[PDB]
Amino acid sequence: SMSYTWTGALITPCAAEESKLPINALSNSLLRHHNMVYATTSRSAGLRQKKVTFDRLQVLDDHYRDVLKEMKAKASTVKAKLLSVEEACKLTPPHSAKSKFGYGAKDVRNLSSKAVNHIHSVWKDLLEDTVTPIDTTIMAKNEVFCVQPEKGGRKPARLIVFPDLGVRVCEKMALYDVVSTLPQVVMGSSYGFQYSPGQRVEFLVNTWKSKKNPMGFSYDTRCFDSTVTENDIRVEESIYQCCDLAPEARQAIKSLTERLYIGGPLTNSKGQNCGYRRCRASGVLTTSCGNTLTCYLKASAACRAAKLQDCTMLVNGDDLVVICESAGTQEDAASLRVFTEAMTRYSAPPGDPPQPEYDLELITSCSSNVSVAHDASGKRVYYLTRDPTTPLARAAWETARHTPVNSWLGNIIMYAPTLWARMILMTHFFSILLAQEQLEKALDCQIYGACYSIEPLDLPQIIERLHGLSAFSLHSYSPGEINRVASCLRKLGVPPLRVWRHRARSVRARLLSQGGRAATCGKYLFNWAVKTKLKLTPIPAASLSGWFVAGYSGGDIYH
Ligand SMILES: O=C(COc1ccc(Cl)cc1)Nc1ccccc1C(=O)O
Repeated sequence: SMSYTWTGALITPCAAEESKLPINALSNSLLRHHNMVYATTSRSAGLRQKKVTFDRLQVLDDHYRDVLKEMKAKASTVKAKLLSVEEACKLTPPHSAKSKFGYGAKDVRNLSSKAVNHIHSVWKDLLEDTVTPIDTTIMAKNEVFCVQPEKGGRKPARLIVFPDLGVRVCEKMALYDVVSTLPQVVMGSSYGFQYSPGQRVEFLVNTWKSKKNPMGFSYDTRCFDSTVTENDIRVEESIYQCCDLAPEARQAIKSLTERLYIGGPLTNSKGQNCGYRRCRASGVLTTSCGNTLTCYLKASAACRAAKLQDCTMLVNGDDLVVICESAGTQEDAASLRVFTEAMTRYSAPPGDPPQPEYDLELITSCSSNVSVAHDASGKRVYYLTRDPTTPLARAAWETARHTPVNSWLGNIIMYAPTLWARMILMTHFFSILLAQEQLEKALDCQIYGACYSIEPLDLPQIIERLHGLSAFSLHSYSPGEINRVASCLRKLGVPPLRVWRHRARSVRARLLSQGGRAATCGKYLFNWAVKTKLKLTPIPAASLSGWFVAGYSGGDIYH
């Protein structure tokens, strides 16, 4: 069936949209070519709708069914519990979209009389009605990027599709536990969200060394969400049902599936009807989990339809990477062809055709790759890096304009070992926070879809905990990585690494002169900037688990 049926009504903004870098005094200190940093808006939604709309075809295999059965067998190992309205209410982000029925996220968090009651009726309703499609709103996301390599190329807005607040709270009550528990049990170590960046690099590096003759590849499917068939959503519903669940939970989950997850009517911000969705919704609590289970089911099947080798996959929603035993150059290449044919047959066709790689550092999944550096003791150390462009792009925007979720902080957390995060992002923002006396101010950032409130002065403890003390000592970065950064610094008009050294010696000096927590930030985060480096002892006050358990992208999770 068609992933989308449109009425011709337009996907419309709810708030004025800014599309250009709101240039600043401070902003210009970070980036110069402010005319290569845009933000997506409603304007380009028509384009997105065209790319994301298409007919789907699926042809299941015995390979597919065998894997489904194993998954199910494994799923029937889990016992999930239903959340109390209190529990589900607390997990709601403070800024969450207000309900069309009078109350808001603030009321939900306070357990307001009217809030809980609407929630209680949406629940009762779900239990009584298992057929009326539930209404959802469709919006065009406002994310910023840097202009496509070639001067021109812009990204057309991504589309978010979500139900009413009251429903969202109901999703938490019935599936939150399933969604942060079942995925790992079913896919074991293949479940990507159970790892912190360091753990991911360790799993990829060892899996690569474990192979006698290693081959690896990342698979990029086109509009995964659109490729998700109604049947895919029901199959995934059956996997949740394999858990030991409460009678009401099975009922709430069965209904959410038939009324919301399988598909439903789309409504723009002006209450106008936009069309109908017969695929995954980017804005529900199961988007991430559904996508990971489904992507994993197809990829695994697709592996059997090829490899006579020892596959190890890492799956993060629609992101996939497999490392197996090479069977030779021309033979491996054949295998990926079959793999792609298999995946396409399951309604998961490729954007770019997958390419056999024989160098782990050349593989990129989750827009990241493994790279090598050295720690204080000279030892070789692997860490996860990224192409700094979007992070730098979004840092500039976040300097010039006030954002609800700020990526610079999350990038620092996810990429504390990189030379760009360490030298530019850290140096830039601690400088700003210093100037404006905002060091104690908790800020909101996101990890694996979930929103968190982090105090920038904890970065040290946080980083040692996730990356280890060595995140403060890496120094012999790859000629490759170094060029990548410098080259991007060129393109964006970001001052050279050499300037960041000086700036950071300054920032490190200010932090120190305030002792306590800022000095700790100065002592550990900028030890790289000083000439005569001083040794760093395991941070005492640094001894987070709920941080890398599961994925909640599009979900409505707060912590
Ligand atoms: O750029 C990426 C690409 O995604 C990953 C990076 C590292 C790991 Cl271990 C997994 C996904 N991630 C982020 C960057 C800043 C903040 C949050 C995130 C996130 O994935 O939650």
